[PDB]
Amino acid sequence: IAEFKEAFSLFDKDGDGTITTKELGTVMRSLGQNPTEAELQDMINEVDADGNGTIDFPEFLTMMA
Amino acid sequence: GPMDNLYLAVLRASEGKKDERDRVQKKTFTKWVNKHLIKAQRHISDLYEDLRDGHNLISLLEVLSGDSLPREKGRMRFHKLQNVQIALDYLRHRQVKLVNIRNDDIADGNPKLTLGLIWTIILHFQISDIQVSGQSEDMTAKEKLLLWSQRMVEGYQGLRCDNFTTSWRDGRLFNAIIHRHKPMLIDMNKVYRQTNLENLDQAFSVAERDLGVTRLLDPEDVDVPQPDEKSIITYVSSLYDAMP
Ligand SMILES: [Ca+2]
Ligand SMILES: [Ca+2]
Ligand SMILES: [Cl-]
Ligand SMILES: [Mg+2]
Repeated sequence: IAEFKEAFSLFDKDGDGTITTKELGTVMRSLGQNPTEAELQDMINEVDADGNGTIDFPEFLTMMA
Repeated sequence: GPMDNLYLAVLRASEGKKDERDRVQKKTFTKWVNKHLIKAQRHISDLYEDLRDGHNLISLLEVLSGDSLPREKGRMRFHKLQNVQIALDYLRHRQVKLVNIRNDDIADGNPKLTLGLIWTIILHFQISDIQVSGQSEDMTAKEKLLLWSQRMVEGYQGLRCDNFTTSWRDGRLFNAIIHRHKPMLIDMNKVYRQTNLENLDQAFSVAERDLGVTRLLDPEDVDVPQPDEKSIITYVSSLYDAMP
């Protein structure tokens, strides 16, 4: 869906179709939060279904469903 | 176990973006509605409160159409729901699509569906009117308005009209369109040398003062990475309306 793609693009700064810990931290800091590196990695790991260390759109969709 | 923390960060960012969109559309649509309601001696202060009982919506439709609509005089929630439905039925008869917009949602002041209702009204009464020399066959109204905008700014150095969002943020397009219409109104040398906010403020001011076009947009909401498309289209359409 288009709504989820807009939400994904908020995080996917370089538009390579994946969200990294740095991209996640960037958004969270822009919203007044200050997560640690370990915290960021935990957040990604939880929904990183294929274990490759980043979140792609299909993994994103699964999370948001 | 799982703690949903990425989900919550996405929710925060996404809700932030959607709330900002709602905020900007609310301003645009309130000003647009009031441009018409004044002709019926009515005025909206809060778009999410002042349409709930159906009376201002019915009046808005009467002004836009020149028609007489029925109107419930009862004061209970039952009558407000009926009253709102009168407006919806008027639109539905005219084949206006109102997906998921119910009399309950308007009576409850739902932001998304109240904004959505005004947008469909703007689309039907104002934006859908446009015809443009050079238009293709099954072009949408939006596509025709984009073509019109593109034609108006041909010949202006370094200006591009690719969309109804980012192309408009720096205010140059708004100024060029006014200048094309009445060049004495706009100093394009100033336009090229000015900041985005200066250009936006000036275009909106000249269009209101000299072309009778209501200022629907605040420069600070347009000079952003992603201007609101519905808001831009509404205002650009209004520029078109003032240029016979
Ligand atoms: Ca990326
Ligand atoms: Ca992955
Ligand atoms: Cl319904
Ligand atoms: Mg109902």
